[PDB]
Amino acid sequence: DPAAALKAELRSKPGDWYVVHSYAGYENKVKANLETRVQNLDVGDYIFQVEVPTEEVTEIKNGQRKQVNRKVLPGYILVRMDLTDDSWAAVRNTPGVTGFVGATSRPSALALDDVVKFLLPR
Amino acid sequence: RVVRERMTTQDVEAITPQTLINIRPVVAAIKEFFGTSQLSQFMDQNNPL
Amino acid sequence: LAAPVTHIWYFKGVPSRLGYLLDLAPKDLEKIIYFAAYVITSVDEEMRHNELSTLEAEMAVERKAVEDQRDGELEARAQKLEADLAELEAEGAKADARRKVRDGGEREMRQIRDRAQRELDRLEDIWSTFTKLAPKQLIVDENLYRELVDRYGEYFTGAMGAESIQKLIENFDIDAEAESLRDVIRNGKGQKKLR
Amino acid sequence: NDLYRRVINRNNRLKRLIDLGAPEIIVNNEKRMLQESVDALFDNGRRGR
DNA sequence: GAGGGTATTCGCCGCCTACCTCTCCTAGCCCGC
DNA sequence: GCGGGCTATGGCGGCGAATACCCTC
RNA sequence: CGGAGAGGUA
Repeated sequence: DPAAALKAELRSKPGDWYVVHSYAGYENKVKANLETRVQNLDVGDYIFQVEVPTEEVTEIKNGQRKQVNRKVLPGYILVRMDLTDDSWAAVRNTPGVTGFVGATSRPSALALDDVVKFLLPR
Repeated sequence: RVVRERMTTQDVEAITPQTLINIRPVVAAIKEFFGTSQLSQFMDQNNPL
Repeated sequence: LAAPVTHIWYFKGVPSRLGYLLDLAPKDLEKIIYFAAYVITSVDEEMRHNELSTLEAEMAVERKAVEDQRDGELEARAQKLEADLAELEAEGAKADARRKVRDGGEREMRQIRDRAQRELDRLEDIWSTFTKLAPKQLIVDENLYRELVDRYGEYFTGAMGAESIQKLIENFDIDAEAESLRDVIRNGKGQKKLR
Repeated sequence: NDLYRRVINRNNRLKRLIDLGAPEIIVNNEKRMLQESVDALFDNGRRGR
């Protein structure tokens, strides 16, 4: 089962998946600058991965099928990290970013079931 | 702000001054001032005075 | 609308005509409506009252078991301390390393005790919430609400957003509230009467 | 028409997110945005910016 | 602490009528041909 | 490479209610 | 002819 396999794979890796809010099509640029700031600002100990869950919708527009890289959850960024103000800086101070999508008040981490559901190729 | 942003999302040894500078904000603020300001007033030309 | 939505006229316009109706502070509505806090739409009473004593016994057993596990951890830490003392007295290590390792060990013991107290206070907080859970109560700190629902999924129901206030209005009789306010007005008196 | 478009956009967004399934956090955030959009439509500027 | 009595602060509402003239009413960017 | 569509702190008074500070049980 | 701003007349 790919679901169980990815569950086991993500069980061991450090960092709890979190969610961040972006501005519409300004998402891939957001992840670009985010992991680039991981490379540069020396915050590689926090952001272990950045994912824009996106299945490309091949739809029949303009008389032909065309893929649309819609971000399954548009405007949202799934980023694996820890409780660090540095990762908050590197994401929420990055371009095309609005803030961390907390549950009640502070940022909350997606349950591993949901992140496995949305990180699995559709 | 744009140049500082682009200063971290482009590889070194390919950056040049002309590829980091976007004039748009400046040429836009100048027009904003000279078209849509309370001080850039349509001149009164009733008589020379 | 895909989800219920409040009408801002009866929420934000001073006086908040939703706060007075539901007896909620405007900040409470600001939080519940804008997804900054959970609210107890209702709490079962008979399913609470009947099982109160049984759940008290269950919580006593739970606290005793957790305390026993913590005491076992402290016993393991004491075994580590004994091993440290044996190492110190085996070879020659003067007061520098002796104090270093002893301070390390006592710091570990204090950490274990802090964990103990924090867990005990978490359970005490859970029970205080359970013995005080009534409708129109905001449960901030999603982790606390998650613990409450996971340990006690039944005995209450909490929602969050506009639908929670819709539920509160549905489970809200107008005659009893009017009678209570009339009683507070005619009898009693004071700032209570003004409000 | 602009505000109506905002509300319709957010309603369709939240509809798709529920239909396709999503974590409760994301759906709650989208419901918050829909609430703010409707509040702006009825009375813009009363709450927040 | 709860409670009450006083203050204290902030949000909102209101601010004559009628008329003439003029200039601007997006910008950035991402996808498509 | 160019065109088109989609998205993103110099007011001032009155007033009330949503809230600081202090004595009492 | 809808909005914003500026100037002006009584």
